[PDB]
Amino acid sequence: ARIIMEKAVKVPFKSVNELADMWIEWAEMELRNKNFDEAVRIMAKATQAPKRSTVDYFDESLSPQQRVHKSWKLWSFYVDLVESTSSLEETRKIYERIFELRIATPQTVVNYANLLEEHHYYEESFKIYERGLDLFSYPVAFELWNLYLTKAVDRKISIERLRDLFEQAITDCPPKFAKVLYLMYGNLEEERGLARHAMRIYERATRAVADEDRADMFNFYITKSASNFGLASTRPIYERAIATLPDNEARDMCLKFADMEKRLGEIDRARAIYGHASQF
Amino acid sequence: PEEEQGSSRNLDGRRLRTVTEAKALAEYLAIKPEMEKREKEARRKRWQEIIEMTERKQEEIRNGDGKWVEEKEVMGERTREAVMEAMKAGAWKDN
Amino acid sequence: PVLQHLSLRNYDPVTRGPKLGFEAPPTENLNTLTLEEKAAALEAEARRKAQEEQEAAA
Amino acid sequence: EIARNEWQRAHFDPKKQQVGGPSASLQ
Amino acid sequence: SQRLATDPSQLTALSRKHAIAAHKLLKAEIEDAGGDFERKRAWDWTVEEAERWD
Repeated sequence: ARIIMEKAVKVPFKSVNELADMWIEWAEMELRNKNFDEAVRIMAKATQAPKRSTVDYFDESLSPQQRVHKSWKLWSFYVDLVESTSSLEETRKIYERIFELRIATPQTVVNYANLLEEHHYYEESFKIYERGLDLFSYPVAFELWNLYLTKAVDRKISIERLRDLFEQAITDCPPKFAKVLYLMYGNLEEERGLARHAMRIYERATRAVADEDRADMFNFYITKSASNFGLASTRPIYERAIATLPDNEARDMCLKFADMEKRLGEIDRARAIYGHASQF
Repeated sequence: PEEEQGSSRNLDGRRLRTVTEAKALAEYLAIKPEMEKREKEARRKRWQEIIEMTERKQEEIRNGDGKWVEEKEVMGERTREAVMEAMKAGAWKDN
Repeated sequence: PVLQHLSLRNYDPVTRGPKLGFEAPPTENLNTLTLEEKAAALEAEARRKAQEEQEAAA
Repeated sequence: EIARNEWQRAHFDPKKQQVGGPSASLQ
Repeated sequence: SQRLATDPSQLTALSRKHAIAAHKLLKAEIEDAGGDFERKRAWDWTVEEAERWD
């Protein structure tokens, strides 16, 4: 059985999927007649490769023996096998080898970080999230940012460290995710910092959200500024919104501004706002 | 004639081409959502049918002539006739 | 023995391959709220409180 | 090239070189 | 016969049309249910693929 798998490997199969299936068949055979160390060393022989190999997986010009080392079936099987039948350091080495081979996936970043968090290495989990965050650029780094920012806020690391994380996401957030990120930056700033800082965060948010969410973000800013401060302090937000927004948005915000000023009692100011909106 | 004089004006100072284009844009706004839906499920049904053709060819491969079959039938009846003439003439030479 | 000696985190045994995040995101396996489920709760609370405040004034 | 160009000039043929939805609402 | 008719090149070709049309369909129900198809695929892009796309 050992030598028959050996020459099975030596057969140049027609597909890397076929060679993958034979290697995992050898591992499954040993795992059936349980030889866990032998199965691990068989997967190591399977996934043996140079340190800085970049063989194309879909290259139908090199041998499948050459290009099954970058097969993601073998590596998923191998890392789960080492996780179940070995220790954290060995599983961690397999994960680092996947990351070096550059077949890592955001799923794998989250799985690696979850393994370290279940073994209660929260800072190592944060480090793995940072590594995935500079491996994937933005629109996948947002998925990583979702999970990382919730876990970091729950872990309650230093406020300057959390501020640095939120600026790091905000650096090149697309507007679509900038709404969410700026809302949570303001929420963290309210629960653990100062409301003036939260207000300036919301002002940057109103500048940097998408055109679809800009009126919504202005209304969020106005409601939170009215809660945390005065309506006289929500006046300049109204002025900026009706100066910057598109036509329908400016009409609606002028109507809200005039209603607020009438409620405060400035009938002449409400008349001026109504005249401006009448022009538009 | 209005098409010829589209740049001329009404009594209320409006161009006849603008009257025509306002009516046409009114019709377009009335018709646009339902034809958007029509082309949407047209795409859905069309490439669903393309899919269904692909699995019917897949099933045809999965489960895999006339001169052939009547040649088989005619040699069968001829072999039977040979059998009857063989034991009518007494051709027992088996071993 | 295979399904009890594998960790079943990255490997999918019924498909004999890696587990796909297209079908089963790890956000399902989480025990907490993501940033978008959170902050969407904040948007819902904000619009609820704004409607309550305007109807209270009216 | 000069010889070939002179050949083409001598053999030039002028006859051979001679010949050379949406709706109004959508608009 | 019928594989002398269906030379497997046509079978691989019709498999390719099956794959691309099923891809269109799957995308269609993903944005019909309201999920983000590109975020759901973002859970599965590799590092090498992501660098090439960038």
